[PDB]
Amino acid sequence: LAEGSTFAGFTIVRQLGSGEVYLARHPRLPRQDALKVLRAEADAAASLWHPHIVAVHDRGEFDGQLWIDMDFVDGTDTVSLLRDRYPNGMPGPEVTEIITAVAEALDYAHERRLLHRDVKPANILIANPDSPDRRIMLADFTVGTVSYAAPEQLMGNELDGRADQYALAATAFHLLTGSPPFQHANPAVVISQHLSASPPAIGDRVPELTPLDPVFAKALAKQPKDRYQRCVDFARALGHRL
Amino acid sequence: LAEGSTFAGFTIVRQLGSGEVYLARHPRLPRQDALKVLRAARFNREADAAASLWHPHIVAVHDRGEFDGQLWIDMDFVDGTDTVSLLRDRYPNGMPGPEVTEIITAVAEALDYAHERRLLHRDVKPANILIANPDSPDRRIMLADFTVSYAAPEQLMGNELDGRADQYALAATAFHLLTGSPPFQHANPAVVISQHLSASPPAIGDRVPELTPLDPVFAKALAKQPKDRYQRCVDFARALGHRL
Ligand SMILES: O=C(c1ccc(Nc2nccc(-c3cc4ccccc4s3)n2)cc1)N1CCC(N2CCCC2)CC1
Ligand SMILES: O=C(c1ccc(Nc2nccc(-c3cc4ccccc4s3)n2)cc1)N1CCC(N2CCCC2)CC1
Repeated sequence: LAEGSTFAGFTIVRQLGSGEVYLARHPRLPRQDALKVLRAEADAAASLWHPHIVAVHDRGEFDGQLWIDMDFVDGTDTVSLLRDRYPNGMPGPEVTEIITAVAEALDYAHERRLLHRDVKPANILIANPDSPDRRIMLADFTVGTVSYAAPEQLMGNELDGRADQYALAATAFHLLTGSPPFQHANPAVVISQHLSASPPAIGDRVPELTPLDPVFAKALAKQPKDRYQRCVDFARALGHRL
Repeated sequence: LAEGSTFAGFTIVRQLGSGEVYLARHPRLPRQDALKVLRAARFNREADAAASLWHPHIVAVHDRGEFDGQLWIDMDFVDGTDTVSLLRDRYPNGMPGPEVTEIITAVAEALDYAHERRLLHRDVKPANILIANPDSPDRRIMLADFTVSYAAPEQLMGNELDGRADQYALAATAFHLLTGSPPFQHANPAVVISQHLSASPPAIGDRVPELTPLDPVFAKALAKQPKDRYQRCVDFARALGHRL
């Protein structure tokens, strides 16, 4: 609900997402930033300094609305790259590149006792995808995207890094095929499959990818104890077969 | 200046370097930033190039402003060491070859990236080369701040600059990192300046015999005429690597 508008000195350029997120020209510096705005306290994002995690510049309050100024990743999210190219799935080597980059960001955040809690294709941005300056970034540190949420997180149990691993594996499944491991119009059904349904064989969707079956079986395990120890271990197990 | 003082909401913690640069607690976010402050040209200080640059080896600028007539730049604080402190306290006679190729390659990339976008650093030196978590897997080489020891002759003369000026500085920096001292060392800055302008670039082999093979590399990168240097900073970084 703002275009060509001025907000805390920022000039609104485009809507980027929804907590509504605008592409905005900075009041003092000649560059474009991502401005997240509230209508009616994630300091952790400022705590993180990683080449694959979107940086926060500043936070504030303008006319009762809380705002976060952060880096703008000038490219696409993996959702759009999936729908406009690769509707049936991304090439294996490009997925290992993206998942490794995000695995590192998450492992870094985990070592500092911070969980992302919402890893999904829409939070994986790639600046200049077809350029040498190509850069993979992780952003955004009731029925939301239950498509990638780990069962223990849905149940509201005590979390660790292996919750984000599940989400990353669910994300990777989506990127390689053209759909998440559990697809249904009814969120309640998706939630129930996360909790109770055996994780599906990726080979049953894309025959060429059968070798990865035990990899997704492991990373999408119901019990966190049965997954990989770190996200890069999962990313490496992908690489080994792609 | 005063440690524990408030400047534009930032709490000053210590001076990091010198444009004096302080480690400062951010007014609103719970983290430490590098705050660069000016005393008394304003247009020049508004080289808004640094905000234009977004590279994994270039220190990020968050914001710029004016507090009681003093211009300030809020930028990332690289929690680790500069290469100066690494030389003084760990490797007084020079750093290991492989570690220097790592650092110079990382900085060469940052500079080559900035050059392709028509932007020059203009002050490459050991104190602007930071390494966060040096001894950790999270190790990260950063070039910050986008003394005549490293300045190229054309830059000292105030002539038209190109990327090859920063190359000279990077090569002079690499010489220092490898040997313990810059290519031209003298208490009198005027003498250092004169050697930059007129003196044949020294043989790195004449300081550290093991490094004789790099002689033509530094001869080339420290050339008087920019046209006689490498085309890109990574070409210089690669020529180092080949012989280390
Ligand atoms: O591919 C992208 C895209 C490009 C760059 C960024 N960058 C960028 N940088 C930094 C941070 C963020 C974000 C952070 C954040 C947090 C919560 C929700 C969304 C977001 S987006 N994004 C984000 C997307 N788009 C096409 C589809 C999209 N949609 C929604 C409107 C019409 C269709 C609009 C934009
Ligand atoms: O090893 C360091 C060091 C650590 C972190 C940073 N970080 C950091 N981050 C972000 C930006 C910057 C800089 C910006 C900038 C701009 C101009 C000149 C130098 C710099 S350094 N630095 C810079 C140094 N120090 C050792 C002692 C040194 N003493 C002795 C001699 C003088 C004072 C200063 C501190």
